[PDB]
Amino acid sequence: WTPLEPKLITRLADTVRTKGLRSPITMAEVEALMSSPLLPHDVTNLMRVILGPAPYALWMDAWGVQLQTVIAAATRDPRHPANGQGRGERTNLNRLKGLADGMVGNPQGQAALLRPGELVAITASALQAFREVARLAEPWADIMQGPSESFVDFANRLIKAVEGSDLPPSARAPVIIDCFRQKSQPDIQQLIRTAPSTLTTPGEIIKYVLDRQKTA
Amino acid sequence: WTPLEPKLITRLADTVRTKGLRSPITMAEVEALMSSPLLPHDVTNLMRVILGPAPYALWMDAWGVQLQTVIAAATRDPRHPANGQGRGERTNLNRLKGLADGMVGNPQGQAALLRPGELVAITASALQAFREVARLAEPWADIMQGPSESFVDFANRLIKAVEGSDLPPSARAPVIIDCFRQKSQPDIQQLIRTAPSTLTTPGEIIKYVLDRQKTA
Amino acid sequence: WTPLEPKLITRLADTVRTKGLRSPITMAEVEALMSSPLLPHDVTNLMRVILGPAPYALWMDAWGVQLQTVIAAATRDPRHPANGQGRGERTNLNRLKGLADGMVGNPQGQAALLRPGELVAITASALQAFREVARLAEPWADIMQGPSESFVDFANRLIKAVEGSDLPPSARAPVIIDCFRQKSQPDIQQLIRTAPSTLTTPGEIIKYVLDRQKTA
Amino acid sequence: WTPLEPKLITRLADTVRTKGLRSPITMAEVEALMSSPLLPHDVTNLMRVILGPAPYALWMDAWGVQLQTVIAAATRDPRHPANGQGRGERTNLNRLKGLADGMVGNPQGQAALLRPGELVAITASALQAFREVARLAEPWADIMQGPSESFVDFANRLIKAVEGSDLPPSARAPVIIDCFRQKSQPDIQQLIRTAPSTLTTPGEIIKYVLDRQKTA
Amino acid sequence: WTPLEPKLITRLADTVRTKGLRSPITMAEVEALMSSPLLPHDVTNLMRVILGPAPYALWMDAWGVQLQTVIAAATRDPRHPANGQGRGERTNLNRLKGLADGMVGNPQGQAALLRPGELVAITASALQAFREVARLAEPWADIMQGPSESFVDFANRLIKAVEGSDLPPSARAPVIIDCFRQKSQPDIQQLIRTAPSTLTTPGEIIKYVLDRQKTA
Amino acid sequence: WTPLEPKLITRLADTVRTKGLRSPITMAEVEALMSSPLLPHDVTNLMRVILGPAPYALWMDAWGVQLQTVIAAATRDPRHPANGQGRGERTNLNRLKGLADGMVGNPQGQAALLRPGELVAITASALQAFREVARLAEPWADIMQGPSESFVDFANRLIKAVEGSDLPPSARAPVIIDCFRQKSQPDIQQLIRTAPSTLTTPGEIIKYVLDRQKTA
Repeated sequence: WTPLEPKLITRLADTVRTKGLRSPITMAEVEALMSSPLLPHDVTNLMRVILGPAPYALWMDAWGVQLQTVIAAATRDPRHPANGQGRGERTNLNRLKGLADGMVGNPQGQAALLRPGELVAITASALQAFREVARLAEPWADIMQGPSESFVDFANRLIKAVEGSDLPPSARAPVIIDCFRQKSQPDIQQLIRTAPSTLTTPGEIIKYVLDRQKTA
Repeated sequence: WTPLEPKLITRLADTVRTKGLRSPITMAEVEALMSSPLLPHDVTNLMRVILGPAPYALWMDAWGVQLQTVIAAATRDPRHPANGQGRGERTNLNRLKGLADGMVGNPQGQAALLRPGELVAITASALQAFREVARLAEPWADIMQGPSESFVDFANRLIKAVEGSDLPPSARAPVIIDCFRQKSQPDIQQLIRTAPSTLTTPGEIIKYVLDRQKTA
Repeated sequence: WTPLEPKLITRLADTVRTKGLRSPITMAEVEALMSSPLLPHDVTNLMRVILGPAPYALWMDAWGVQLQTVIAAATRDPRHPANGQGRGERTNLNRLKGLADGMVGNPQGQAALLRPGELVAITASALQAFREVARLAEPWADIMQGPSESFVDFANRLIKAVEGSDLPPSARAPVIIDCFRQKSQPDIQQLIRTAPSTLTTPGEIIKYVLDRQKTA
Repeated sequence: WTPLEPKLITRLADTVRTKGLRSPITMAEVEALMSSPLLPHDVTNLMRVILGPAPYALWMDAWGVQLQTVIAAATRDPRHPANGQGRGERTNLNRLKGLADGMVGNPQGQAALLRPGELVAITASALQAFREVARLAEPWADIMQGPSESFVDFANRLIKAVEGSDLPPSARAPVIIDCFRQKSQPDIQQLIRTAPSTLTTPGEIIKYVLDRQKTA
Repeated sequence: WTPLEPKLITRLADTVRTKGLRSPITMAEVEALMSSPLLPHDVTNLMRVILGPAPYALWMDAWGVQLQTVIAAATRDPRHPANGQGRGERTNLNRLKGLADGMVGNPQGQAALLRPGELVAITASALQAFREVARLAEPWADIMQGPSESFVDFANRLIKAVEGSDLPPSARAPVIIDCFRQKSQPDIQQLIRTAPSTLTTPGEIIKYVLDRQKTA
Repeated sequence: WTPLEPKLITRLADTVRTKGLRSPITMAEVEALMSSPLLPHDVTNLMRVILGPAPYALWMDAWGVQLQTVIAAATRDPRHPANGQGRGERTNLNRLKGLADGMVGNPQGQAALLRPGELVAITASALQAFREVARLAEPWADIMQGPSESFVDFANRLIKAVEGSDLPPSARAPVIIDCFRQKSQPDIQQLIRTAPSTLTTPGEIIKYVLDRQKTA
């Protein structure tokens, strides 16, 4: 086990302190420090340092809930990269939260007994929990493209607000498309309307609009 | 033996000077500089440099107590990674504190005679002693939510004061909940009281209150 | 599998944030972080972090198209470094995009089953897709030297717009020369026209004009 | 072949951006990054990144001219550290500019076939070309000492304009002296005129004037 | 001979400038730069750079005195690691201070003729002289706890003044305890007096007082 | 040959720009970057970068004069560490200033042919020339110890002004002593007057005064 640099952690903590929890730069920095699969000890101490007390409580709750969903999916499929083939490799929440035997407080033993699939599942769970808490602490149908705003900024803002919302995963693309069509002030509205081809994906709409946009 | 960089030690000392002993960034930095197993000379000089005189005295006391607990566990189990199989490898406190023969003041001889299990035990003992002294050096039942204070600030302050107190670990969540219910001025009190669902976690209470709070 | 440093990724993300997608320094930095053959997981997370949402959608599209061209060339030649000799080693797009069995979400298994030729093909495809999206996200024949603008600023702007355009590499110097001659308001036009020597390079024209320019 | 750090290149590019091309700190930094013998690929990409488009064109021109002078000296002496003893080792400009066979676009093959004498000659040529372009990209006989200006500022400005001009090196000191005597408003003119000793160096004149100047 | 880095020397000089001569961090840094056996030239230039003029004079005096004590011990024992077996290897102070023939001003010749025992003796002498001058340049029995001062500040000040004084190392703890008992205004005096347990360490006294102190 | 870091040179240039040429911190920094023996190329470029045009002219003059004094001492003693035993190793000023054959503009050849004694003599000459120019560009008998000034600051200022003046080297110590006795306001005057021992050195006077000074 190798610990994360306290210099990077201090810089990330100050980033969270000045920019907040929800800024795209903060989420990018968290994704950066969430690159290598971390042990429960690492993520727990990281969130202890960068988050205040109340956001840390919220994050512990959300992390537990997401890990429980993961364990339900794991008991629903014996081919989980955290599981094994026999029943003796089934992964309990004590092993995920670092509470199992030989792991409590010891990061070396933790790194010894944990699986790489376990590590990546814990890491993805912690990232999703961070996203939930950030969305909770401090509206996609109210987003309009400003008269002076460019289209890539509007698309970034809209996709951010739609993906970081309460919609099901299978309802984000149609909503993003229909919001591109009805928002995005009438010049781009007519540009999308008069599309000789049928655009059936937000990426394709973005590419088309970026090609044929009125340079100004 | 290779000494730690005085640049890292100076940066850590300034971190302790500005952030304090108990900040999570400071504990992360200490864990960072506590990564490789250190010899008693290294940890002793490190604490001499980063800590003031009175915290250094407290830390010497706490380190001695923790090492004594370790030696009691060692005489309670002949399979300690610091011990050996025969009685001639039993580890005395003079060998742990660096006071044994051939070690006093000489880090090279120290590194020669010491075991890796000895080093990791000394290191873990020093880390626990640092935690104790940090918790000791610098009231939750007196915390009220001010008339103008927001709820996340009140929750942060309350969770901080409850977790940094003398309560057992298994009594913090019920106390935090019952303090959310009885403190947190009567508007939020009635908001929590009339909860159609049963809230059984501080994170869930915080989420509910943040959702249904009176925007003002 | 070893992950890329989040410090390098954070520095690259800030580079993309300040300099943009198309600057030569940004492309050099991407080439730097594109040195070792990356697994689909690595490149996917890298583009997720450094690119915004809409450029990331565009990049996913372009990467898919380039990988499809690669797979067409692969079915057009059984000697692809990603292919094998028999038909059982033919590489499907599920194996290139990391969607095949034993690879979805698991970078360790990914690194296990993938070929080095597969890795380098994926990497080159991702680099070409990044170039396409950068050229798409953000006109030389409309550039005139303003009445008050100096000549070095005009030359900088013109060379920038000509080299960052859709012209072939072998057509940039003649175009830059003929734009120096026809733009660059009639004082400098006559200064270049009455050149006793024949100027056959943009650098030589710039040097001549800087020597004989009307100091004002 | 090992590439130069993009961090050093970014720092050097920002140095060139803020200080300019001609500052002594910039030339020192270039000499620093010009320490190990670089391959044509390295120097070419370095100048592509640190220099703008028009200075890069000028630098390509100057580098070609200096390399041609080097090749003329090489055909004038068969004992060039780039040449060999037989005629089969004669070095063509395609091999110096990296255009020869097995080198175009490939830095590894470049490093394979190139000689150390070739590398140092290319490097010195590139440094001289950079100096020429820096002197070219950015009048002594019009410099007067202002009524309110101090003498050290006037001397600095005059020596700067005289040394950064088209005079031969052996004509700068007499010109600086005779400009000290005829410029430098009549109080200092009479102070230099009535010098009991003969001052035959700009430094001696500066020292004398600083000693006997009218404190005001 | 290899010189010490001017970067390390500049950092050490600024450390001495901000922290002073007597801080434990400064002595640690000096011990760091005093790791390899230095030639008289190195130590002399080092003290010339890091110390001011008057401390440098004091240090020259103290270094001479300590070297004279070393030479007296050397003439009192022919088995000095600087001496040899015959009388022709006896080490004169001109050879220690670098004043002997073939050494004055030349570090290369110095490194040639000097012995490793000579180097380590010179180095230890210089370190002891630095300690003396630091103790000399910039009262524990006069320290009282002010009426408004907290107890941790008083303990810090007292431990600082007692450890940075002329007492033997084995007499600091009893003095600190007996000064806690007789200073530290009568409320804390009575608090320590009525201790049901016997406190036999400054850290234990500090912990007890911090526990049972009158919150105000 | 290894060049000096442009980062250190930039920091030193900014130090000279803000603090000036004569500040003790600037002279300490110059001594730091003057630690290893530099080649004429290094010192020449260093002074070109850190000094303005007029101070650079003055410094070239002073460096030439000091090197000429060195060469006179060298022809006055055939045992110069730059000289050799035979007449064929006599060192000409073209070899010291880097103007000799095989050295003009080439630092590698310079480092090849130069002697270490040559390097240290050039370095000491350049340092003395820098001191002269710094004293010249922007009075010891006017120095008084202020009513509130400490004694070590007064001693530093006085020794600085006396050693950086036009006095012979054999007249500095008596002047420093007699200035300690007559300046240094009457409390310290009487403290030095009533010295039971005879103080015959500035260091001894400083030590005595620091011992018996009135703590306040």
